Amino acid sequence: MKIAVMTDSTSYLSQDLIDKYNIQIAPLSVTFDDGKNFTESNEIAIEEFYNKMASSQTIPTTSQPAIGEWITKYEMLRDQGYTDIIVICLSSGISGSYQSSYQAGEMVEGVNVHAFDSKLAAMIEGCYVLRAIEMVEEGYEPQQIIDDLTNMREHTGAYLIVDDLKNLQKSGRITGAQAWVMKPVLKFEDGKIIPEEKVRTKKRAIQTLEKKVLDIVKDFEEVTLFVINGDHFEDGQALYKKLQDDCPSAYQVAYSETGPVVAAHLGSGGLGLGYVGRKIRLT
Ligand SMILES: CCCCCCCCCCCCCCCC(=O)O
Repeated sequence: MKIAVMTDSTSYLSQDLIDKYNIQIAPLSVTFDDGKNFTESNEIAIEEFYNKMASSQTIPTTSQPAIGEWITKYEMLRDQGYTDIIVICLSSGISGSYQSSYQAGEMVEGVNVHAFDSKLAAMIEGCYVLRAIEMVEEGYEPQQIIDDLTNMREHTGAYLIVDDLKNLQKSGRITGAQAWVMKPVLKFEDGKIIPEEKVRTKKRAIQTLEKKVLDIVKDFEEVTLFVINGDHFEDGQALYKKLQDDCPSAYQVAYSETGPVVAAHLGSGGLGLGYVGRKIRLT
């Protein structure tokens, strides 16, 4: 038994962790109105995508990884001697990436595929990858890892804000809150993005983000917080630094940024604050 752990590009893991653990990536892509296609990777500068998304009369379109791209990654890992693959996926409620990975796992032969619906995105989805890799080192077997991630999913969530709900409404990735389409505060619930609160100012939106998450994680034996920043770099840093001061060092407070696919649906000002009821190994 040789267990591998892979994921899609929306987990937004750093290249250090991808190089160190040899994490294979089934990438997602973005397509602009001028015909330019771009698959997600750590090579493209994220601020270059934000400049292009701002310089586009049409909101760009994203695409999940094709089922043939999961199969190619499955066959490559199988041909390297791997017998079991743990696949961490973008939330099935916002993308068909998980179902594509799930169906590809049924089609590829000679290897066992264990697809997991993380029900979230960004580095919060990547924390499942890091938890799975940690358990593989510990000698666990795929079903034990899947059961551990399922329990981890019950104490994992995210709140987020956006400048305008036009990017999410165009993509249909926002459920409800049609009267809102002030600053909205959204949240992930069962893998979907739903409204949570409508606040008066962007400043009180970020304050609301911290209050909602801090009120939840105080009942957790372990806490890993993740600031997922957008194009406004000062928003994520101010929240990240304020969390470092307001939270005890027993809390693991980390920082990360969105990629092109997530930014295409959030639009400008896409700031998020995620949490996991575990102490994830980030090294
Ligand atoms: C704090 C962490 C939460 C951050 C939330 C980021 C995800 C919001 C928008 C997701 C929609 C993009 C998925 C579409 C992919 C596809 O085209 O299949």
